[PDB]
Amino acid sequence: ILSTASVLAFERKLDPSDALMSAGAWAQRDASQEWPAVTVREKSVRGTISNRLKTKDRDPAKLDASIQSPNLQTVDVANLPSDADTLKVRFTLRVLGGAGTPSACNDAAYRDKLLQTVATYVNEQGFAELARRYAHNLANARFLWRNRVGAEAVEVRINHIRQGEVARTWRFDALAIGLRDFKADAELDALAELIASGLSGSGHVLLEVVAFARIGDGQEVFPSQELILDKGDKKGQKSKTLYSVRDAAAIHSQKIGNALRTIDTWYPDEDGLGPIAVEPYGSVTSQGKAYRQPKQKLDFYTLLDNWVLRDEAPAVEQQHYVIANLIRGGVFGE
Amino acid sequence: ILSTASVLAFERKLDPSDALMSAGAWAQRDASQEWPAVTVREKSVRGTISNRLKTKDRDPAKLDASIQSPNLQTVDVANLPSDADTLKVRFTLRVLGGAGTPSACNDAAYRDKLLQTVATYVNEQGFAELARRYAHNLANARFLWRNRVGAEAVEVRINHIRQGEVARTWRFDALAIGLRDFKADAELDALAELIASGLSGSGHVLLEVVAFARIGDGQEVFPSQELILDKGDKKGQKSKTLYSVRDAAAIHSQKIGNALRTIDTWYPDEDGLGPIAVEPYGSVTSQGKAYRQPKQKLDFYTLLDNWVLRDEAPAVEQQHYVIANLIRGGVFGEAEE
Amino acid sequence: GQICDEALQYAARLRELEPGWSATPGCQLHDAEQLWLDPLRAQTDETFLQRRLRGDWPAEVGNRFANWLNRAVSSDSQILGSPEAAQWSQELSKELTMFKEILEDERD
Amino acid sequence: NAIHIGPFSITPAARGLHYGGLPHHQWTLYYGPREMAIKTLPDSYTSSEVRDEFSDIIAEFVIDARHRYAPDVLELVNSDGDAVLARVAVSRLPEALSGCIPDDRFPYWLLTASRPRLGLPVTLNEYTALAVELSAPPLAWITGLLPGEVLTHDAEEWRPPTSWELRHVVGEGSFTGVSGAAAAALLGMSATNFRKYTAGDSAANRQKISFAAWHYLLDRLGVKRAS
Repeated sequence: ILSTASVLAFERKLDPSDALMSAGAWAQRDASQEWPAVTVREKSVRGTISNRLKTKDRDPAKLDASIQSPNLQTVDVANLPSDADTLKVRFTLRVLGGAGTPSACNDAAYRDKLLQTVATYVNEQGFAELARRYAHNLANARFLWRNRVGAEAVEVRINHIRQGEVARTWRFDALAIGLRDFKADAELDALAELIASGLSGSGHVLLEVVAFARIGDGQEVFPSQELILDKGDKKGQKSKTLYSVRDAAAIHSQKIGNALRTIDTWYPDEDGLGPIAVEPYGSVTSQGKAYRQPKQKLDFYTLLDNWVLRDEAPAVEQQHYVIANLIRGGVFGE
Repeated sequence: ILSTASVLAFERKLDPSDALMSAGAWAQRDASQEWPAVTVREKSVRGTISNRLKTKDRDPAKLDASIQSPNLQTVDVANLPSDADTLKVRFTLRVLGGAGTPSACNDAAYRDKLLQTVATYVNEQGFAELARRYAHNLANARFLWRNRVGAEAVEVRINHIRQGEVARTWRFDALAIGLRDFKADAELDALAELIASGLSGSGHVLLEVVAFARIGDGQEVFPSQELILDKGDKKGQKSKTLYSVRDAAAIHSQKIGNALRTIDTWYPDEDGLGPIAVEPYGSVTSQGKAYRQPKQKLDFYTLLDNWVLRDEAPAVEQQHYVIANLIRGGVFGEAEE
Repeated sequence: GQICDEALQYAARLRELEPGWSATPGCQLHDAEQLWLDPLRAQTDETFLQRRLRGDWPAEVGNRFANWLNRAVSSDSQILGSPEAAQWSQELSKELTMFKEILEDERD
Repeated sequence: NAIHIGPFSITPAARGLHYGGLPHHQWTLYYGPREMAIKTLPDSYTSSEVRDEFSDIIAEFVIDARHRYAPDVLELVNSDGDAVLARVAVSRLPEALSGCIPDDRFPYWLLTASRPRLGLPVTLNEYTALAVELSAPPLAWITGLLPGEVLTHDAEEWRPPTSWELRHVVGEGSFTGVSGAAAAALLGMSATNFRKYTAGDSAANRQKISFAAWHYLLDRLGVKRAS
């Protein structure tokens, strides 16, 4: 007899680096190797009680008593300098492949059935569709999260570095490519071909992604926001702290990774809301809701169980969803 | 008539240090003495709910309310500097020798019986096969556990240091030699000859192992992971700790020692699964399984008892396995579990 | 109710038993709780810090104490799924509100 | 003069002293070759007082030994995974387990109680067979204190127990709490022939017990199942 394993873990593929941030002037972007780095600084703020307080309080004496409290805090902030209109981010990522095998298991028969199942999926159709989705998500500058709204022109440069020197190059415009749909383009097909070759294990891939965003002079950039310990007082960045590699503002790697896998379009409840990041019980914390609700038979777990045990292979888009979840990696045990 | 001893203990041979990490750029590999260390930092993480649920859960109101309150963790992380692409790992190794003698015993007759047993083994076969497999595991960079996978190119230098200076040198490409088999090569045979000389009590050997691995710029590395203990925490504490000696990321020495003795190809299960580490009831923990189950007659204890007490010398590869388990050291006898 | 009365009595005994208010070296959250749950601003304490502690009573200290009490009481989904656990949560909320009112009346 | 409570011994220290003007003596409580506690007691103490001076340490040692060497527990769950229907304490594992999560393909599953569970699906008749075969006696934790080579079923490796091991189960101080007379009646012997077994040394008129009598006695006391 055959039953599902009790411990099961998959090492991730598609590992990004951390995204360092540098600044300079537009049309110097063929010499953006010595641009200075953006620096997080300090700022003071004295505000008011703007929150929706507890209503049916007919006491305005406590209200203008609370108005006389300046509640001063201290805020970290990072902005563009005065002489620069363009922001430059940079990271690397590798593609690993061998995305079928787990990293821990109890059963052996379950593991072999899973391996031959992903072998049947690969021999049916390779990684071409998924690498098309990933290259499309890489082409538009989705990984700039809040540094993408209100931008004039965003241009990304891609380098595939086989040896220590660059082998091939792309050069895209972001805002021509949509954040909604998946089109076809010959350079995008070449990039997706390279990524799908990497995911199949036929050769190793190292990429380098550089973006440029012409916001303007002196505006505010958004790096990742840290965790504040409440053990201190109202001073010492009591409001927020910004993530920084040594003397440089930067973005967390899981932010880049969450942006890269925003390809779930087969969630059933709607289609006009665009693609989603792929995970079991496909949910977004911004909306605070959960698509792929498991009482509908469309979560990752029930589909995987019906595929591996009872051989009820689902529709091809759901198989894309399952293999993308396996490429994400995680802990799938009780 | 001759029974076994109640107390038995063997100190280990093949003593490594613990390896620490450093960073630099490729083709500076011959000037890697001032390459700075790789330090550990902290960062924040907010996670979702992405595991299985019980059946009394999955009422969607409770699920959404679970998504409402998030979890906030702190995590130690370590990665390369933002202008380097090569990781450097360095540690030293002592081969001791004298592998027959126990460190504690009760029966003198048992002691000299197994002494003459290992003397007969070392007269028939030398230490050539085990030292060949050990130098093989030193050649490929198997001691890089997760830093090896997905690497571009990896090169390893060994220096035999006898007085306060170098005596001989080796260079290799680690991904040329597979992690699946044991070939032959002249430089590898000289290294295995040196190691088998050290194991036989002939000379005094001391090695220095340096490995260079090409990863990429700013990419993540993997040291050993510590153990955190906390009694009813407040859900804001760290959830991951990394080992470091004097503010430099490092690997535990027993991780290196476990990677070194991965030379068991003689387990009766299969052959397309690769060599494993030498163990009594030879078991890997990632599979959660135990090759050489004691219900088959191929664990360490029954092989040893049939060889010593009733003189059924097993097959020569099983004798290699038993001698490797004796080189590893351990505690045997009536301190049973 | 006995636990709440014992906590209030232990706080009062620790406060009145304290001869003076010392600046605690590294009292992690102990100063944030002892702005109200600690003694009056003596010569060892700052007069501006004493005026700031008199400006705001320790309501957040009461919230932290209610959180520590709710963490001390082992809860599960059987109380959340049952109506008796909801009534027990309502009784604990009423007791925490009475304790916060008694603290805020003396506080400030 | 020593006092013997099962496998424990309480000896005095052969030369007293004067504490507070009254004569005293040091006492030591042993468990085989291991010394556990030392007290200083005055004279004019009967042996019952010296007994219940140490009774609490004896009881605590019993509690810890009972908790440490407790046998494993299997449980029977339905198709969802929770709501355990019945439990059983086994002395061995049913040898066919491998890490499982129950699904809707079967209505009955037999899981372990340890956390990375192993499990098997059953059909309520083979479950009764496993419960009959692999169950555990009520006093199975005493087997954790025994050397194992006096517990094997193979006659080639078995050796007879000594008197100190034999006092773990027989005698009023033992953990079963059964007398020598009742154990002699359980084997169909005289009291004197049974006292021949527990003398202390075979030179001083003492015989080894047989293989069959030893295993049958462990069966009848509810220590080892001995099928």
